[PDB]
Order: sequence, then C-alpha cells, then structure tokens
Amino acid sequence: LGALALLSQACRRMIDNVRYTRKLLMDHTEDIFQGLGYVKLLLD
Amino acid sequence: LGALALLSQACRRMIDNVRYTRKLLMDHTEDIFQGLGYVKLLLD
Amino acid sequence: VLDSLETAAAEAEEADAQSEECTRTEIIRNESIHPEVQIAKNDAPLQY
Amino acid sequence: VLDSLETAAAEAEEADAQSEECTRTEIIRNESIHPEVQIAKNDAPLQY
Amino acid sequence: AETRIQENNRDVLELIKRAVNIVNSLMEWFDICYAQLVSGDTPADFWKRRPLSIVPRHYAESPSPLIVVSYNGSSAWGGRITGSPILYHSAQAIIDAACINARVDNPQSLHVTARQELVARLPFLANVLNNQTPLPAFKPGAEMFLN
Repeated sequence: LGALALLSQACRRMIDNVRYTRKLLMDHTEDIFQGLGYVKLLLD
Repeated sequence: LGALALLSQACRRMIDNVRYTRKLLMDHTEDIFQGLGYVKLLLD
Repeated sequence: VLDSLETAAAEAEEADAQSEECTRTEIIRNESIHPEVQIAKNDAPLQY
Repeated sequence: VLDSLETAAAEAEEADAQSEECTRTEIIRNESIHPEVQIAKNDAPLQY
Repeated sequence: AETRIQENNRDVLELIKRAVNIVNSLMEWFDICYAQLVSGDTPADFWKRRPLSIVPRHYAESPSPLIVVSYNGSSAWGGRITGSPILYHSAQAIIDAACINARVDNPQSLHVTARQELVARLPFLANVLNNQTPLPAFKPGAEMFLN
C-alpha cells in the first residue's frame, strides 16, 4: 500500500501544481488587462 | 510484461504531450509579446 | 486509473495472503482433512 | 517509485509461484503405510 | 492554429475514451412547404442555408459594431468553401525580427543587412528608404490645416 499511497500523493500534488499554475496565469492575464486599461486611461 | 510496456508507453506519451503543451504556451506568449511590440512600434 | 490499479493490487495481495495462509494451515495439519459423507460400510466416502 | 513497485510486484509474483510449487510438491508425499498382514497368498507375506 | 488545437484536444479525448473502454478497473420537404406557404423570396434567405461570417469592428466614438457579411459560396475574403481563406500573414514576423535584432523600433537606424532584407521582402517599402518626395513626418490628414 505504500507505493499506492505515494502515487496518490504524487497525483494530488501534481493536480495542486496545475491549479496553482492556472491561478498564476489568470492573475497574470488580469494584471495585463489592468495595465492596458490604465494605459488607455492615461491616453484618453 | 505487456501491461508494464503499455504503462511505460502511456507515461512517454503523456510526457510528450506535456512538453508539446509547454512549447505551444511558449510560442503563444512569444507571439503575444511580438504583437505588443508591433503595437508599440505603430504608436511610437 | 491509479485508484483502480491500487484496488486491483490490494485484492491480488489479499488473495495471495489467503492462499498462503491456507497452504500453511494445510502443512501444519498431518493430513488434508476434507468433508465426507456416505451411507454404507467402510467404503470410500465421496469428496465435496 | 513506479519502477520499484513493478520490480517488487514481479519478485512477489515469482516468490508466491515458487511457494505454490513447493506446497504442491509437498502435498504429494503422504507416507501412510499399513501394518503386517497374515501372509498374502500362501508363500510371501507383505512386510516392510 | 485554433483548428489544430481543437483537433489535438479531440484526439486526446478520443484516446482517453478508448483507454477507458479498454480498461475500466434533409430539408427538401421543409423548403417545399416554405415555398408553398410564404410564396415569396428575399435575398436574405438563400444565404441562411449556409454558415455566414461576421467581422465586427467597434470603436469608442459610438457604441455600434461594424458588422461585415461575406459570401460563403465564393472564394472571397472571409469565405470558407474550399479550404484555408486569406490570412494576411508572412508580413509581420520578419518586421518584428528586424526590429528586435538591434532592439531599435525605428527601421531607419538599422543595419544595412536589415534594410536590404526589408527591401527584398517588401517591394513597396523600397520607395521610403531612397528618401524620395520629402514630406514632414507622416500626416495623412494635412488638408485641413494646409487649407
């Protein structure tokens, strides 16, 4: 059961890493959108 | 040994798919950067 | 798929342990005791 | 870890196969035997 | 690129479904009836049977998209009847690479090799490097203050 538990833990951590990467990408895109909006406001 | 070979092939295919997805993401980010640079040049 | 493989491995190991303990119990016993039933003289009873 | 698990599974498989073969070979031997009789036929008894 | 991504995703889904399965543990009558009932045709009905194309281009001056309709039965701009339509490509990557080669946005202050490559790739851009018909900057809307 140790190998199965290790595999389950690896799957859980890779899922968590994928979710964290997706959240980071969403935050980066939101920051880019906010910067573009600020640039547009500065040149309005 | 057939099941082990199939598992190894599945692992290799999933690694290749992950690498292809990473390369596609890098290409997309590079294209976005080039487009932003072209937009900046057009408004220079 | 990983969970299904884990459950299959668990059941396979459980079956292997059951077979091992059954064989160990058979070894401890002097003779292989098996159920018998037959209504006659001292003949060979049937095996279940 | 997966490679280690598969090697452990293979070694356990061959170990239990060897154990099953050993138990099957050991079950064959019975060594019951019967005591002396009152001389089979009329010239040769059944001794040890 | 989007079509390639979609087909790759559909292939991945198909192979996942196959692995799961392996291891577990036609308007002819409608047109006739419409012709019989309505008994009238308009140009905005023949193109309804085929997918259309919308190319909106809005602006902050007025909240109204600039809807553009393109014919689907002809090999025009935006039509998809035989294959890949016009994409207007192969004219930006070279310019971006030339601009990023020396980290200078202005092509006038680039190397001779970059200028030669730009001239060869873009025949219409050779008339700017020779400095013909001088004009102050590039102001297309000069008629107003000129007059």
